[PDB]
Amino acid sequence: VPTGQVITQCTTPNTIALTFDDGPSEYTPQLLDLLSRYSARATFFVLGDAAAQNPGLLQRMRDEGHQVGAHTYDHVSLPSLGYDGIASQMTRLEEVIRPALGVAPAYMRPPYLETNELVLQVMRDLDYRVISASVDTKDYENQDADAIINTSFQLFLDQLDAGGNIVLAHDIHYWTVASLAERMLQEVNARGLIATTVGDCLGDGEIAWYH
Ligand SMILES: [Cl-]
Ligand SMILES: [Co+2]
Ligand code: NA
Ligand code: NA
Repeated sequence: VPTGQVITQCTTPNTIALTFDDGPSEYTPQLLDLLSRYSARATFFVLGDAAAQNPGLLQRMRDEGHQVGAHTYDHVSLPSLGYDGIASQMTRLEEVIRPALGVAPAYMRPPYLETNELVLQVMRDLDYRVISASVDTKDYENQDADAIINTSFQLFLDQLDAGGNIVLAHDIHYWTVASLAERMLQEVNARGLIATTVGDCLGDGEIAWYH
């Protein structure tokens, strides 16, 4: 799996990577229970303060077969920073994850999906795989019981049908965990799909998901 190169598509047949940004949050526990119910493994791209404050959730993620990835400490668009600012965004997050897991993610997702050549260079240098998305649910814009189905689920089905398989949602949001995640899992199960972690969907052994 190359480092410092935008990845948007799984490479394993019949897999889909449900991925959740900006946590962990107060809704993460209900989301993990829901995932285990469907034997589904997901990927959580986590933030600095949320990770510092929630080392138990990180551990529940790993213990339960999920992948913890990096989402920067402060959620700042990385093309806005110079070499040292990008680097510090990643290393400050590593230093708050390592005490919880004993290791740090070697996969990350750029905030707002924004990259440029400089951020990919830093990610190559820090040994990160850079995960974007091919199914964007826009769940953060659709936080209402009708919107989250009308648009976010609809977007999910339309992009899934078009062959998209790295699904972006945010487990910080109530309606994502209360309504969208259940609808996406029912769809996974109905179709014949394997919901697994981003690393596994890319043919990477679990050992390579951390460094
Ligand atoms: Cl629908
Ligand atoms: Co984010
Ligand atoms: Na790709
Ligand atoms: Na635990």
